[PDB]
Amino acid sequence: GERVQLAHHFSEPEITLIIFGVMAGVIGTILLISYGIRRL
Amino acid sequence: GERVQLAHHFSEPEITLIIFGVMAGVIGTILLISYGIRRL
Amino acid sequence: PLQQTGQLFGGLVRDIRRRYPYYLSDITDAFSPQVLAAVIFIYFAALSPAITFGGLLGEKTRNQMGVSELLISTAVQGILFALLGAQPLLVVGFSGPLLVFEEAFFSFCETNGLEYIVGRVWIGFWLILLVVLVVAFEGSFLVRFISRYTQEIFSFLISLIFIYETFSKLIKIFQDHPLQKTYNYNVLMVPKPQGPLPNTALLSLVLMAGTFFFAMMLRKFKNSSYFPGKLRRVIGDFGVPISILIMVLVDFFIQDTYTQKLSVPDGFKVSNSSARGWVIHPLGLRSEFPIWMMFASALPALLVFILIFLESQITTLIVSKPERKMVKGSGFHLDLLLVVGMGGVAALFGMPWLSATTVRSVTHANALTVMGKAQIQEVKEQRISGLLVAVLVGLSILMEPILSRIPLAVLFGIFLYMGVTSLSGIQLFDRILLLFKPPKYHPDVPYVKRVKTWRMHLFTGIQIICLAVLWVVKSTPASLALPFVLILTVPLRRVLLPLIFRNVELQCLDADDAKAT
Amino acid sequence: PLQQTGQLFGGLVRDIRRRYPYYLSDITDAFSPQVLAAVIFIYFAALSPAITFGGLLGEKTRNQMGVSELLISTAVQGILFALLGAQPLLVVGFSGPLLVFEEAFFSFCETNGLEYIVGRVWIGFWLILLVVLVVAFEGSFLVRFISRYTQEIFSFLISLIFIYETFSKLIKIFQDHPLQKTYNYNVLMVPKPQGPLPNTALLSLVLMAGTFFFAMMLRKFKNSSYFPGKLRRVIGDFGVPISILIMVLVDFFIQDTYTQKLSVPDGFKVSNSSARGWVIHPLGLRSEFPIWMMFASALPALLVFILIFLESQITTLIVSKPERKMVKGSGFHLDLLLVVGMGGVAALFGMPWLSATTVRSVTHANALTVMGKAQIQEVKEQRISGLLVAVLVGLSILMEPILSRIPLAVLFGIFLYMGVTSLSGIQLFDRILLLFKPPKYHPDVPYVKRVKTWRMHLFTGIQIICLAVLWVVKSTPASLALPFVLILTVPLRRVLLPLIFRNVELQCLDADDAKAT
Ligand SMILES: *[C@@H]1O[C@H](CO[C@@H]2O[C@@H](C)[C@@H](O)[C@@H](O)[C@@H]2O)[C@@H](O[C@@H]2O[C@H](CO)[C@@H](O[C@@H]3O[C@H](CO)[C@@H](O[C@H]4O[C@H](CO)[C@@H](O)[C@H](O)[C@@H]4O)[C@H](O[C@H]4O[C@H](CO)[C@@H](O)[C@H](O)[C@@H]4O)[C@@H]3O)[C@H](O)[C@H]2NC(C)=O)[C@H](O)[C@H]1NC(C)=O
Ligand SMILES: *[C@@H]1O[C@H](CO[C@@H]2O[C@@H](C)[C@@H](O)[C@@H](O)[C@@H]2O)[C@@H](O[C@@H]2O[C@H](CO)[C@@H](O[C@@H]3O[C@H](CO)[C@@H](O[C@H]4O[C@H](CO)[C@@H](O)[C@H](O)[C@@H]4O)[C@H](O[C@H]4O[C@H](CO)[C@@H](O)[C@H](O)[C@@H]4O)[C@@H]3O)[C@H](O)[C@H]2NC(C)=O)[C@H](O)[C@H]1NC(C)=O
Ligand SMILES: CCCCCCCC(=O)OC[C@H](COP(=O)(O)O[C@@H]1[C@H](O)[C@H](O)[C@@H](OP(=O)(O)O)[C@H](OP(=O)(O)O)[C@H]1O)OC(=O)CCCCCCC
Ligand SMILES: CCCCCCCC(=O)OC[C@H](COP(=O)(O)O[C@@H]1[C@H](O)[C@H](O)[C@@H](OP(=O)(O)O)[C@H](OP(=O)(O)O)[C@H]1O)OC(=O)CCCCCCC
Ligand SMILES: CCCCCCCCCCCC(=O)OC[C@H](COP(=O)(O)OCC[N+](C)(C)C)OC(=O)CCCCCCCCCCC
Ligand SMILES: CCCCCCCCCCCC(=O)OC[C@H](COP(=O)(O)OCC[N+](C)(C)C)OC(=O)CCCCCCCCCCC
Ligand SMILES: CC(C)CCC[C@@H](C)[C@H]1CC[C@H]2[C@@H]3CC=C4C[C@@H](O)CC[C@]4(C)[C@H]3CC[C@]12C
Ligand SMILES: CC(C)CCC[C@@H](C)[C@H]1CC[C@H]2[C@@H]3CC=C4C[C@@H](O)CC[C@]4(C)[C@H]3CC[C@]12C
Ligand SMILES: CC(C)CCC[C@@H](C)[C@H]1CC[C@H]2[C@@H]3CC=C4C[C@@H](O)CC[C@]4(C)[C@H]3CC[C@]12C
Ligand SMILES: CC(C)CCC[C@@H](C)[C@H]1CC[C@H]2[C@@H]3CC=C4C[C@@H](O)CC[C@]4(C)[C@H]3CC[C@]12C
Repeated sequence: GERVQLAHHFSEPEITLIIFGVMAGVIGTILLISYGIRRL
Repeated sequence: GERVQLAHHFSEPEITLIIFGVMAGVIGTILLISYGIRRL
Repeated sequence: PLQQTGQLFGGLVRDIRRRYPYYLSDITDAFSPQVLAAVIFIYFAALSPAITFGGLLGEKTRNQMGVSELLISTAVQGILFALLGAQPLLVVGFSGPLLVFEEAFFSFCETNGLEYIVGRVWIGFWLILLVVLVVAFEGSFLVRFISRYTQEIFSFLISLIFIYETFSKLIKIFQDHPLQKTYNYNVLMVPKPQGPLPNTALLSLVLMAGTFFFAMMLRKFKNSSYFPGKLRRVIGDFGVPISILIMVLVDFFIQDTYTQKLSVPDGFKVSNSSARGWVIHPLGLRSEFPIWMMFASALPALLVFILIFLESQITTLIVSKPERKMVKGSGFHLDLLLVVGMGGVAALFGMPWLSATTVRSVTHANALTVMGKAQIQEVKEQRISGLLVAVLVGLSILMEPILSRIPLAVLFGIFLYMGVTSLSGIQLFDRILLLFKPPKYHPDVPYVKRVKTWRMHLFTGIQIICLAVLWVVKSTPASLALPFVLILTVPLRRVLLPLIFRNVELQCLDADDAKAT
Repeated sequence: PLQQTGQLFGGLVRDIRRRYPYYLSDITDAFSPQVLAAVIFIYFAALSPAITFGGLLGEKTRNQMGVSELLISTAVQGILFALLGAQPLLVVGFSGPLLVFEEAFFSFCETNGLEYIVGRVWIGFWLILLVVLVVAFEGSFLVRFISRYTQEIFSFLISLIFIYETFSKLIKIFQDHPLQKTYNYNVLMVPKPQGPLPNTALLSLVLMAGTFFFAMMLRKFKNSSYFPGKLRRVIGDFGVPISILIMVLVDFFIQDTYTQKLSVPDGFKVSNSSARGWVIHPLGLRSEFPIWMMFASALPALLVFILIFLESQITTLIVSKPERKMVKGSGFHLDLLLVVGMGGVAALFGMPWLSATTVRSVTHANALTVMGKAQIQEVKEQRISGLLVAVLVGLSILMEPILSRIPLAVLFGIFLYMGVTSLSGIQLFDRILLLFKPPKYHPDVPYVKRVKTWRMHLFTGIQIICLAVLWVVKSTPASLALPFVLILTVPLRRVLLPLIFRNVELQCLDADDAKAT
C-alpha cells in the first residue's frame, strides 16, 4: 500500500482469496438449502 | 425674456399678430387666385 | 378618406364629420383595465425618448432647447392632439430626424452668426403657412399612392433602427464601465461617474434581459391556457408594467451597485435662463434678425414639413390598416394640420416641433388591441389613453422621486420588447422569415400559392436592397435626404416593378387589404 | 422481463438471452451524429457531478476517498457496464444519497476508531454476497410492484432536487463574491479566491442564463420549420455542445473577470498518498481491523444495497417505459448484478460504489431519442455512447488544458436544461400543470376524459403530499431513510388508494402503458 502498514500473516491476494472462498462456501450452502426445500 | 434683450419697435405680441395678419392675407390671396383659376 | 373632394378644405372638413360623432365613445371606451396598462406602458415609452432627445438636444444646441422645453412641448401637443385629433392613437413626440435637423440648423446659424432660436421661430411661421395651403388644396390625398410596399419598408427600417439603438445603448454602458480586474474604489459620482464602476455593465445587461424576458413571458401567458381567463387577460394586459415593477424592485434591493436612472429636470424652467426666455422675439434677442433669413426660412420649413408629413402620414397608414380592425376612421388632413400647426406655434415659444412617431404609435395601438380566440378582434379606440400619457409626461418633472428609482436598463428591455413586437404585422418581415424556411412549410397566404417561391424571394430581396440603401443613407452626413430616398420607392413600385413582375404577383404581394387578387 | 421462473439465476440467464443477440446492432446503431452529440452532452453531464462529489468526498473523508478515485471508478464501471449491461443507456456514477452514506460511515468509523477504508472493503464484500443471493432467487421480480405512481414520484422529486441544487450553486457564488461598492483589488487567487471579486457573480449568472437560453432555443430550432430539415436536425442534435462552445468562448474572450473553472486532479494517483494505496487490506492498514466489524458491516452494506437497488431499478423502469419506444429490451437482473458487484469490488480498491442515476440516464436516453413528425419514433439503443462517455471521464485527467477553460456556470445552465427537460414524460408534472389550467383546456387523455376533474386533482394532491413528505425527509439528518419512505408509496397505491378511488380511475390515472382501461 502506502506509508507504514501493519504486516499481517496473509497478503492482500491471500486474504481476498480466502474471503471469496468463504463467500462461495456460504453461497453454495444457501443454494443447497434452497434446493433441499421446495422439494420435500 | 432673459438678461438684456434688444428693444424693438414692436413687442412680441405686436410683431406676432403682424406676421399672423400678413400670413392670413397671403393665404387669402392664394385661395382667391385658386378660386379664379379652374373656372375660366 | 384619401378621396379628393375638389372643395377647399374638403379633406379637413370630411375628417371632422367622420370622427367627431364618435367623441362620446372616445371617452367611455377607455373604462377598461387594458387602457390603464397601456397608459403606464406608453407613459414610459414616450417619456424616455423625450428625456434622451432633450438631453442630446441640449448638448448640441447649448441648452437653447433642452429636456424641459421638449417635455412641455410633448405634453401640450399630445393633450391638444388627443382632444382634437381624428386619430388619437398616434403618439406625438420627438424623433431622430428632427434632432438631425435641429443640429444641422444650429450649426448653420452658428456658421452664419444667426440666432438659432430666432431662426426656428421663422421656420415655424413658414410651417403654418405651408400646412394651411396643403390642407386647403387637400394635399394629403397623395398619401394614397404610398402602398404597402413603402409603408412596410419604412416600418421595418424604423423598427430595426430602434432595436439597433436600444442595443447600442447597452454597448455604450459596457464601454463606460468595462470589465476590469481592478477598479478605483473612490470615483466621483456627481454628476455622472467619472470612471468605471464594478458590476455596473453586467447588472445593466441582467436588468435589460430580465425586463425583456418577463415582458415576453407575460405576453405568452396572455395567449396561454393557464388560470381563469379573465385573470389571465388582466395579468397579461399589465404584463409590461408587471415586468417593469419586478426588475425596478430587483434594482432597488441591490443598493451597493450603481445603475443609471431617469433624470428629469428640477423644475419648469428653460434649459438656459441666460440665452433665452419663454417667448422668443421674431426680430431677435441679442442681435437684430436679418431680413433675408426671414424669407430664407422657407427652405428649412419645407424640409421640416416633408419630414413631419412623411413620418406622420406613413404612421397613420400603418396604424389604420384594415387588417388592424379600426372601425372609427382616421384623419389624414386634420392630424397633419394639428401636428404642423402646433409645431409652428411651439416654435414661437422656443420649443421643438413634433411628429407622429412610428414605433411609439404602433406600440400604443398594439397595447390597445384585443385578440380573439391569433386573430384581432377589436381595438380600444379612445382618446383618454394618449391624453393621460401626455398629462403624465407634463407632470414627469413633479414625480422625480418615483422616476429616480427606475433604471434605464429596465426601459432598455422594454424598448427591445417594443421593437420586437412592432414587427408582427409587417409582411416584409414574414417574407424575410420565409427565405430561411423550406418551401413546403410556407403558410396559406395569397402570395405563396399564387406566386412562385423564387419570384416571391426576388420580390423580398428587392425590398431588402431598398432597406440597405435607406440604412446607408441614414448613416451618412446626408441623412436628411432619407424622406426623398424613401419616396423614391413609390416610382420603383409603380413603374419598374410592373416590368419584371406580372400584374397578378403585384396584386398578391403588394395588397392593401391582404387579398388574393 | 419481470416474470419469476422458479429456476436459480433464471432471471439472469433470460436477461442475457434477451439482449446479447443484439450486440452487433449495439455497435452499428451508434454510427450517427446524434450519438456523437449525446456523447459530448453526457460527458459533461457525468464529469461535473464526478468532480463535485469527489471534492466533497475528499473534504469529508480527509482525502481517504477523493476526486481521482471517483473518476477512475466511474470510468471503469461505466466501461464494464457498457460492454456487458443489458441496458446500456443507464449512466453509472456517484449520487447524493451515496455521499450521505460515505459521510455517515466515516463518522461511525471515526467515533469507534475503525479505519473507514477497511470498513468499506468489508461492506463491499457483504455487498457481493447480498446481490448474488438476490439474483439467484430472482429478487428483481419485486420491481413489478413499483407502478407508475412510485416511478413518477421518484423521478419528479429527483428532478426538483437537481434543479434546486443547480440554483443553490449560483446563490453560493453571489454569497462568496457579493455585489459591493468597493472591493480589495489585491486579493490572493490561490487556490480559490480568498475574498470577494468584482463582476464574478453577475458574469456567472449571465453565463448560466446564456447557455440555458441557447440550449432551449436550439431545442426549439429542432422542432421548428426553419433551414433544410436534415441540417436543422443536425444542429438541433448538437444544440447543447453548441451552447457550451458559445458560452465557453464568451468567457474566454473576457480575460479580466474571474469565473470558477473545472479542476481535475493532477494525475492518476490516490487523493491521499499517506493514508492508503491502490489496494486496501481487509485485515487493516495501520491497526488490525476488529472481527466484530467484519460481521457488523452487513447492516451498512444492507442499507447501501437498498439505496442502489431502489435507484438503479427505478431508473431502469423509467428509462425503459413502453412509451419511450425501446424495442431492444431491458434487463433488471443483469444490470443490478453488474452495478452492485462492481461497487463491491471497487470497495476493495478504495473506490466508491456507484448507482444508476436518474437524471443522467434520462438525459442520455432523451439525447438518443429520434422524434417523429410530437411522437417518439425510435431511440438509438447502442453501447458506444456510454462507453465513450466513460472513456472520456477516465481520460479527463489528461484533458486538463481543455477542461480548465470551461466555466461552472455554463455547466450550471446545462444542468438546469437537463432538469427542465427531464419532466417531459412525467404524468405527475402534467397533472400538476392541469391544476392551474381551466378544465376546458385539459388534453384528450384517458385520466381526463374518464375521471372527474376534481378526482384527478385529488389524485394529484395525494402525490403532492408524498412529494412534500419525501422532500422533508431529505432535509433532515435521517435522509438515508428516503428509500423506505419511497417504498411506503407502494402500499399507498395498492391498499389505501382503492379505498377512495374506483378501479377504473386507478387504471386511467396509474396506467402502465397509458391505456384507457
Ligand atoms: C447658455 O447660453 C450661454 C450663451 O449662449 C450664447 O448666447 C445665446 C443667446 C446664443 O446666441 C448662443 O448661440 C450663444 O453661444 C452659453 O454661454 C456660452 O457658452 C459657449 C460654450 O462654452 C461659449 O460660446 C461661444 O462659443 C463660440 C464657439 O462656438 C466662441 O467662438 C470662438 O470660436 C473658437 C472656439 O470654438 C475660438 O477659437 C474663436 O476665437 C472664438 O472665440 C465664442 O467666443 C466668444 O463669443 C462671445 C463674443 O462676444 C463672447 O461672449 C465669448 O465670451 C467669447 O469671447 C464663445 O466661446 C461661451 O462660453 C458662452 N458665450 C456667451 C456669449 O455667453 C452657456 O454655455 C449656455 N449654458 C449651457 C448650460 O449650455
Ligand atoms: C492525509 O492523511 C493524513 C493522515 O491520515 C492518517 O492516516 C489515515 C490512514 C487515517 O487513519 C487518518 O485518520 C489518519 O489521520 C491527514 O493528516 C491529518 O489531518 C488531520 C486534520 O488536521 C489531523 O488528524 C487528526 O485529527 C483529529 C481530529 O478529528 C485529532 O484529534 C484531536 O481532536 C481535537 C480537534 O482536532 C484536538 O483538539 C485534540 O487535541 C485531538 O488530538 C488528531 O490528534 C492527534 O491524532 C494523531 C493520532 O496519531 C496524533 O499522532 C497527532 O499528533 C494528533 O495530536 C489529529 O489531529 C492531523 O493533522 C493529521 N493526522 C495525522 C495522523 O497526520 C491529511 O489531512 C490527509 N490529507 C488531506 C488532504 O486531508
Ligand atoms: C386563484 C385562481 C384559481 C385557483 C383556485 C381555484 C378556484 C378557481 O377559480 O378555480 C375555478 C376555475 C375553473 O374554471 P371554469 O371552467 O369554472 O371557468 C372557465 C375559465 O375561467 C376559462 O379560463 C374561461 O375560458 P377562457 O380562458 O376565457 O377562454 C371559461 O370561460 P367560458 O368557457 O365561459 O367562455 C370559464 O368558464 O378556475 C380555473 O380556471 C381552473 C384553474 C385554476 C387556476 C389556478 C391558479 C392558481
Ligand atoms: C442553408 C441553406 C443553403 C443556402 C442556399 C439555398 C439552398 C438550400 O439548401 O435550400 C434549398 C432547398 C430546397 O429543397 P427542398 O425544399 O426540396 O428541401 C426541403 C427541406 O430540406 C425541408 O427542410 C424538408 O422538410 P422536412 O424537415 O424533411 O419535413 C423537405 O423534406 P420533405 O418535405 O421531402 O420531407 C425538403 O424537401 O432547401 C429548402 O427547402 C430551403 C431551406 C431554407 C433555408 C435556406 C437558408 C437558411
Ligand atoms: C437581452 C440582452 C442582449 C444581450 C447582449 C449582450 C451584449 C453585451 C455587451 C458587451 C459588448 C461590449 O461593448 O463589450 C466591450 C466592453 C466595453 O468596450 P471597451 O472598448 O472595453 O470600453 C472602452 C471604451 N471607453 C473609451 C469609453 C473606456 O468591454 C468589456 O468590458 C467586455 C465585457 C463584455 C461582456 C459581454 C456580456 C455578456 C454577453 C453574452 C451574453 C449571452
Ligand atoms: C436562469 C438563470 C438564473 C436566473 C435567476 C436569478 C438568480 C440570481 C441570484 C439571486 C439570488 C442570490 O444569489 O442572492 C444571494 C446573494 C448572497 O447575499 P449574501 O448576504 O452575501 O449571502 C450571505 C451568505 N454569506 C454570509 C456566506 C455571505 O445576495 C446578494 O449578494 C445580493 C445580490 C443579488 C443579485 C441578484 C441578481 C439579479 C437577478 C435578477 C434576474 C431576473
Ligand atoms: C410666411 C410668413 C413667414 C409670412 C411671410 C413673410 C413676409 C412676407 C413678411 C411677414 C412679416 C414681415 C416683417 C414684419 C415686420 C417688419 C419690421 C419692419 O420695421 C420692417 C419690415 C419687417 C421686417 C417685415 C418684412 C416682411 C415680413 C418678413
Ligand atoms: C438565399 C438564401 C438565404 C435562402 C435560400 C432559399 C432559396 C434560394 C431557394 C429555397 C427553395 C428554392 C426553390 C425550390 C424549388 C424550385 C423548383 C425548380 O423547378 C426551380 C428552382 C426552385 C424555384 C428553387 C429556387 C431557389 C429557392 C427558392
Ligand atoms: C459476506 C462476506 C463478507 C463473508 C462473511 C465474513 C465471515 C463469515 C468470514 C469471512 C472471512 C473470515 C476471516 C478469514 C480469516 C481469518 C483469520 C483467522 O486467523 C481469524 C479469523 C478470520 C479473520 C476469519 C473470520 C471470519 C471471516 C471474517
Ligand atoms: C390548487 C389549484 C391550483 C387548483 C384549482 C383548481 C381546482 C380546485 C378546480 C378547477 C376545476 C374544478 C372542477 C370543475 C368542475 C367540476 C364539476 C362539478 O360537478 C364538481 C366539481 C368539479 C369537478 C370542479 C372541482 C374543483 C376543480 C378541480
